Amino acid sequence: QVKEKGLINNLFDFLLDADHARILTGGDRSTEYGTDIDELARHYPDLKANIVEALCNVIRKMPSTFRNEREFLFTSPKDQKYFFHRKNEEILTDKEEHEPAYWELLDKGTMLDTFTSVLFGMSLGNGSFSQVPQHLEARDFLAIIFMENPPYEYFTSVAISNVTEVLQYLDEKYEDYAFMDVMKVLNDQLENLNDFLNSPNDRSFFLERDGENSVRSCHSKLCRLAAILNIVTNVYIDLTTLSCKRIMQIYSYFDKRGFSLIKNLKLLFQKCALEEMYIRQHMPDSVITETMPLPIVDVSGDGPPLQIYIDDPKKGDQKGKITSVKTRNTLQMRTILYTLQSNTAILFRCFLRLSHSRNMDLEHKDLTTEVHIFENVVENVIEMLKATELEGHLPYILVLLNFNTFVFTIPEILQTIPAYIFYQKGGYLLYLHIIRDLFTRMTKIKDLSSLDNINYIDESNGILTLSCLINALTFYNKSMQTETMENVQSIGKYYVSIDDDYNIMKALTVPIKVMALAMILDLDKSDSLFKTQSRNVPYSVFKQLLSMLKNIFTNVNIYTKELYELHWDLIFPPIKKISLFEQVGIPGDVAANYLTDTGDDLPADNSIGLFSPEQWEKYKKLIGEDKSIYYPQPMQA
Amino acid sequence: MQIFVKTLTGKTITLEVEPSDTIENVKAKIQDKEGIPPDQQRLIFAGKQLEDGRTLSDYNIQKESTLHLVLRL
Amino acid sequence: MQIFVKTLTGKTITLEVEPSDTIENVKAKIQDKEGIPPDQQRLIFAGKQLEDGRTLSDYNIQKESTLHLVL
Amino acid sequence: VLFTRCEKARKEKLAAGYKPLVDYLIDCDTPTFLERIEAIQEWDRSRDDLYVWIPILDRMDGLLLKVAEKYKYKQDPKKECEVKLVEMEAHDVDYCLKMLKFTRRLLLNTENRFVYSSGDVLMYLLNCPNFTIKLAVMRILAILGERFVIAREKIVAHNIFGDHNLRKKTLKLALSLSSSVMDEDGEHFSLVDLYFDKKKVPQKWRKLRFTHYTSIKKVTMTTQELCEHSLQQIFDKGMALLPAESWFDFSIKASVAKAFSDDSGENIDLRNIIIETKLNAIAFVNTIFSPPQVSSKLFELDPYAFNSLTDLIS
Amino acid sequence: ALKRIHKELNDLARDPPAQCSAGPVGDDMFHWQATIMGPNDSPYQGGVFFLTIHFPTDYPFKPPKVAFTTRIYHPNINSNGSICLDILRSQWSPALTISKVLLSICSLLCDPNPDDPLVPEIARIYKTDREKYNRIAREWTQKYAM
Repeated sequence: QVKEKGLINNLFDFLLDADHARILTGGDRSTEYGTDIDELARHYPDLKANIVEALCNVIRKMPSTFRNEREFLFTSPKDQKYFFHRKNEEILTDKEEHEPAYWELLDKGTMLDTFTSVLFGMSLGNGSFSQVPQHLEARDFLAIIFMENPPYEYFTSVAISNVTEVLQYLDEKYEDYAFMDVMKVLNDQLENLNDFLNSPNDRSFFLERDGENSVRSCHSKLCRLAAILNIVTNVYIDLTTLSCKRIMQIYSYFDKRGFSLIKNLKLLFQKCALEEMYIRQHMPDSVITETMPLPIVDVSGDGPPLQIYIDDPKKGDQKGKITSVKTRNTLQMRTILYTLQSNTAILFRCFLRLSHSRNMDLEHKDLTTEVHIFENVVENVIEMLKATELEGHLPYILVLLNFNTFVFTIPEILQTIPAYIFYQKGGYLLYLHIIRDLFTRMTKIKDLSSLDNINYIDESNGILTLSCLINALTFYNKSMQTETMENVQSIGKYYVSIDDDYNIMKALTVPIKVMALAMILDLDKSDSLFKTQSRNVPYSVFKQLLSMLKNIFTNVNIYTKELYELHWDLIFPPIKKISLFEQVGIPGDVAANYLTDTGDDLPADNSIGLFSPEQWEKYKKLIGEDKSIYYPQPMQA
Repeated sequence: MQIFVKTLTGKTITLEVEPSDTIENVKAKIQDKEGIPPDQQRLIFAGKQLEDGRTLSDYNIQKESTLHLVLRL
Repeated sequence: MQIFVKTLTGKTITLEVEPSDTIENVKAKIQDKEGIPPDQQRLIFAGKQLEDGRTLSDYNIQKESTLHLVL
Repeated sequence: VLFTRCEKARKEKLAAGYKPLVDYLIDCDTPTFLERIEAIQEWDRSRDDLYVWIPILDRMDGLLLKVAEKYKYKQDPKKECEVKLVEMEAHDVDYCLKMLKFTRRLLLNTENRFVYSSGDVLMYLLNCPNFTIKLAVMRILAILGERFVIAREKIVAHNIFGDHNLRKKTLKLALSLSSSVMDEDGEHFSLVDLYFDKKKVPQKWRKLRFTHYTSIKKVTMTTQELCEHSLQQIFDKGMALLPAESWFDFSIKASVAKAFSDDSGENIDLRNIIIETKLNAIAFVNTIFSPPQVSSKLFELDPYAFNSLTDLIS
Repeated sequence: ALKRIHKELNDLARDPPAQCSAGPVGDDMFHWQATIMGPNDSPYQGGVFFLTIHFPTDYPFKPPKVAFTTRIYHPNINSNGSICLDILRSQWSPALTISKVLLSICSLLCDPNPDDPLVPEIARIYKTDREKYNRIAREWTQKYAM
């Protein structure tokens, strides 16, 4: 009777009603309900099919119940503007609650909380829920997690926690069920933000567009993206979650989908930092301290983006004293930007780590893909650093330097291969230029006694300059001591057409020392670092310089005649020569075999006879005037 | 035939068994429906435990008969 | 009946015992299979140390039971 | 109280259903609000969650303070000054009782009462020499704390049980009178006997004799003098001969003596009020003291409490 | 919670970790006694440590109370037996199992957390002198764990 009448369908259909879902409370009770349904499935295997079918049907039906319940950003009554525009503005000082709470008051909010708790309970059962991957594609499962236009607090909610547990269970059981789909969702969401990501970098996007519906649309997009990024970083791509299968999946995704994701993430972090900086430059300081996003429920604050307070953060109780519509809008915006930046930084660190987490052996294709990912990430980081000038953007530059330090380190020791690519692309020269500019700027500071009393970080120009200089010097120091660099093997792993195999870490250590010593000598020539008759540099900066000197005068057991650029396509067997052979017509396997046998040497003549007449003509035509681009080249001074 | 097993720490479950089935088969089915390993399972019928080597017909367990499940350490 | 005895500091073995056998008899069999005298053997099961004066029936040790040895 | 986001949302949604009731008791002026709360006697529904009544409680807590500050019962920590033994006007006594009795009724017909946050208003009003207000405050305090012994833990939002001053005041109140005494004739007299004619009130209870140590300050008042003087007059007399710290204690003993000085209707009513306050104080101290502490502090000092309690419930 | 504790004990019984063992105390399934063997290449290696586990009435929705009955030397472990572990304080989830808790504790034994310790003295001596910390841990284990 139960099977025919479909009572199992009724066991789930009530979860689509807001009242019943709220009554279930979406916690403990709902988990117990899910476990009870799982036990019902277990006791009557005849009912497992019906239970799974009902669950899939309700999952498919749930998105149709979503609707635009209300609005979360409200224009100010006085000027019809969402956000402040001047540091001297006034505050309406309403009596509303200081921090808005929308998610739990929405019908879909409580509905999703309860439904995800039920799913978490069923997963805890470890019974019928294992069969949901069948006859329910992940493209439909994700349709309920990432709904359109969620509140700013959605990414931090019970629904997201339960979804994280459920997706972790599914990933552990079904490795390739949803990872590709969620990555596609993230990439598409980033693409939809093309207008916001590609906006001019000289001004705030929101403040420029303040007072228009575009602000609300972009904020909804950013909230959805924040939820997506939180899910991605908590479930799939995490240093603790980086399994061999996970790394292979990442390689496959980047191989068959391109690297637009890396550029989009770079743009996301850059624009979020720029928006935070510019917005902070137009709000009264009281609002700045009233809308600090750091105290999120489960962030812990460690890692980027760096937080630049105005009042000492060890006092507390600084939030909630003053509130207003503009204040609440600013709080929501800053929270979203902070979470986006933090998740992007975590993703970049994971991308720079990849296989080195397990030290697993890699085939040629996997190694090439890994080096390609490293190259893309490092070039994007260097572009981000180069984009903005250092004058007037000190908070943004400080955030950028902290992000660079966090990304290029292991939870710390430098990531040797990403750092090698960073050096080859001119990153360390850029750091040296930034350090010299910051030193010249520091010499202009009126007094240095205050700089030695840095209990915290402020927006003052002097303290920001000191923090930037210290961060840059620390990053430079960490790249000169072999004790704080990942011990990757010699360059022989990557190239065969080299003069001498050298250890990558020790070989890299030399040029950094040369550059640092040259910079110190140049500073001396300016009669700034030494020869002075007064304490013209704070204690921390001089301690960092002394550490740099000590490291520079430390000995390493290599000679390092010269260094070879690390290119993904030139790793033996080089992909350039193989691609040329494929263009000719020879299969890739034959090309690789010939290259291995001949020790990475082009066929000067067809005496070997493996080129057809027409193939030989095409080969001679397509080589090009220059044959040096098919071999590693030394890195210029 | 169909028999019932009452878990003193839960609900009742139904088993499709035959009189010739040994107590080991019943224990395996109970594990399948609940997950308790057979060695941890103690079965009681009419106040007397049951030996794994004997069959249901030996203990005079018939259709609709309800056994009790207890666990002992 | 057969019992399972894993040596945390060594290898695993299987023995044959009876319910009435005391833990001292089990330790003697462990010595015979390995050599270490009972006084030095440390027996653990269900998170509790096993006493020589006791027996399997008192400890409710069942067939195929897995015990741990520390030596 | 602090609620998780889900709990706060659930509570707000639940309270949304009581909006007509809240508007009923919040959109009216003070006299109408009083005459409306005094009309809420019986509960025709399951025990409401106290959270939905927060708007009402605050309003009441707003009014009580205006009476606590008017008579200066609000003890100022910034000043070591004590509280003068000044009685409340009958109008103000009725005004405060109308709300205290309703608070009792509400706390009886609700759960999740840890949200109750007035707390300090009861502490201030306990200083009122008038014994009706003392009885009402003690009743409310006894209903509270009962949860704190049933659960023994959990956030309470008033935590007035920790204060040692309240503990001392409650212990003094519970020890007012004695459950059993040895009259001059040598015949046992228990307070229950006050409601039977088979015995006479002991002469010890009919006279006031208070002694405090700074050097020993004594106040003695015979039965005739107590009959002549009014309660406020007795408070004024004692206040002029004793240190501030002892005043509260005296305010009890004097009020007891004046109660037993004569067998008039007002004196009988005051006797009943004092006995009820004693019982409620016993109930409260039984919930904010460990069993051995209660035995060492109260029951050993008042051994005949249990027998009187059992005799009074038939 | 009984249905959950039953399957937890069954999972431990089926494939118990050789590093640790546990079971009910006096047939009170909410009270468990557990045994841990010191991790290899650690100052506590070769020892035996007893722990008492109490399961809340709302298990697994609340973390179990695990206390070190046996005296031990560690920055995050107090002599009274209280444990300072993330999964038992803030990172608790119903998905976790007692076996996973035991494995995490065993890992923490050889991987202390000086930056967030429970007893300041042990953390300070650890930071100042690793060798002295190893020596004192070895001596304490020999005194009590052995």
